[PDB]
Amino acid sequence: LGSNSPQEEVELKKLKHLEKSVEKIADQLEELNKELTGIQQGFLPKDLQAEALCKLDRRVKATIEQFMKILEEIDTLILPENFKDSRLKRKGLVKKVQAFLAECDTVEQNICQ
Amino acid sequence: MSKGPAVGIDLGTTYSCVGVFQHGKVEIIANDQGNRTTPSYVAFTDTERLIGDAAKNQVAMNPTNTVFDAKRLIGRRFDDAVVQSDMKHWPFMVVNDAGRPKVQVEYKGETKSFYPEEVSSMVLTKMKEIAEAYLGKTVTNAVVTVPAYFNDSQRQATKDAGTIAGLNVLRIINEPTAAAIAYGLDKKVGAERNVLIFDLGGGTFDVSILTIEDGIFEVKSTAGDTHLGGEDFDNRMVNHFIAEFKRKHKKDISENKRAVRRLRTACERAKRTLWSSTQASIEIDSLYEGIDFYTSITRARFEELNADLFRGTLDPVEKALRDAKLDKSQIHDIVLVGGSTRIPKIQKLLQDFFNGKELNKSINPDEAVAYGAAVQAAILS
Repeated sequence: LGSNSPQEEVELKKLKHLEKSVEKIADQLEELNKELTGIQQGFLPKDLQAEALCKLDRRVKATIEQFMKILEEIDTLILPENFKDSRLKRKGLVKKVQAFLAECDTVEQNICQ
Repeated sequence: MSKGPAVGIDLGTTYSCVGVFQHGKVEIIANDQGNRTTPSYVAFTDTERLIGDAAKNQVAMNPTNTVFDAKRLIGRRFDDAVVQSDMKHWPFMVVNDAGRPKVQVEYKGETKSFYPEEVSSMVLTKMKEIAEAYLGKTVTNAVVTVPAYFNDSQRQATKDAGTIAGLNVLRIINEPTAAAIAYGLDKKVGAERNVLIFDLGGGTFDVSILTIEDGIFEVKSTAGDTHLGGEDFDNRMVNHFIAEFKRKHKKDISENKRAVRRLRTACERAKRTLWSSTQASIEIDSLYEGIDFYTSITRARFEELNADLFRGTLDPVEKALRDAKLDKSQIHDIVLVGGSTRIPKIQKLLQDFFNGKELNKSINPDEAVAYGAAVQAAILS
C-alpha cells in the first residue's frame, strides 16, 4: 500500500487514452439510441418505420466493431498484482465496454426484424 | 509528379508487398497505415470500394461483400477442383460465367460481378498507389511474381490484372526464383547450385527445388500444402485455452463468438511473442460470464500442441527431393520465405534435416519475394 510507481503512470496513461476512445464510440451509440427511440415513439407512418430502422444497420455494426477493437487493445495489457489502480481501471473499462455492447445488441434486436 | 523508378510486387493470396531498389539497396514500402505488407482484400459497400487494410478492417461488418483469395481463382476454370473446394469456405459468392468464375457482390445497392483478374487489378492499383505515396513520383513499371506451379492461363490472367491496373509489367517471375535472387544465389561462383525454397506464409505451404546454372534458373520440383499456415498454429492454441477454461471454470466459451475472437486475437499475438521469447502471458478481463482469464504459454507447450503440423512440413521437402532426383546432401542453399518460418522449431527441424546447414533467413521472410522482384525490376530498368 502507498507504493505508487512511475511505471504504473505509463499504464494509467494508456488506459486513460482508451477511456477517451470509448467515450467517442459511446457518443455514436447515444445518437443511435436516440434515433431508435425517435422511430419507435415518433410519428412516422407504420409503413415507413421498417425502412427507417433498417437504415441504422450499418452504423450499429460499425459501432460494435469499434468496441471489439477497443477490447482487443485492452487485452494487450499486462498488469502486475501491485498495480492495483491500473487493474481496477482496466476491469471498470472492460465492463463499461461490455455494457455498451449489450446496448448495441438491443439495437440489432429492434432493427431489420 | 515526376517519373519514378520500377518496383517489385509480390501479389500474395492473403497479403501483398511492394519494394523498390534505390541507393544501392531494396526498400520495402510501408502502406498508408505504416504496414510493410497489405491485405489482398477488396470490399464493396453501400457507398464505396475499399482496398487493403481498410477492406480487412471491416470484414466483420460486411462479410459477404468482402473479397479475398482472388489468387486461388485467377486463371482457373469454374469447374476446376480447386475452385469448387475453395468456394465452400468463402463467405462471398462465386458464380459461373460461361465456364469462368466470377465473384458476385452487392455494391452501391446493385448486384455486380467481377472476374478474379479485375479483383487482383484493384489490389495491384493499391500497391502502385502505396509506391507513389512513398516515392512522391509516378510508378508505372513493375515486376510481378507468381507461384512456380501456375499454368499458362494463371500466368496470363495475372499479367492481365497488371495491365488493367495501368502497370507496365516488365516481367513475370516465379516466387522461388525471386527469393533466390534476393539472396544473390545466382551470383555465387562455381558450378550448378541446387536451392531449396521453404515458403510457409500467407495461408499456403510451398516447397520448390531450383537448379541455377550459368545464371539460368530451372524449377526441378514443387510440393506443398495449399491450406497450411499461422491460422492452423493459432487454432491449436485456441483449442488448448478453451479446454483450460473448461477445466478451471467448468464453462464452455466456444459458442460465444466475441469471447472466442478475444481469445484468438490474444493467441495470434502470443504466437508472435514466442518467435523471440520462451513464454507469453495473456490477461483478458471478463472473457466469459464476467470471469477474468489470466494465463501463460511456454514456447515448449506451443511446439507440443503443433508437433504433428511442424513435423509434417518435412514430408513435402522429402517429396520435392525425390521428384528433383536429388539427395539432401546435394542441396547447396536453403531459403526461408513466409512469416511462419520465424518459428524456431520449424527452423530447427529443417536445419537438423539438412545436418546442421545454415539457413538463408536474414531478409524478413514476409518480404523476401518482393525484395527479389525489386532487384529484378532494377535490372530490367
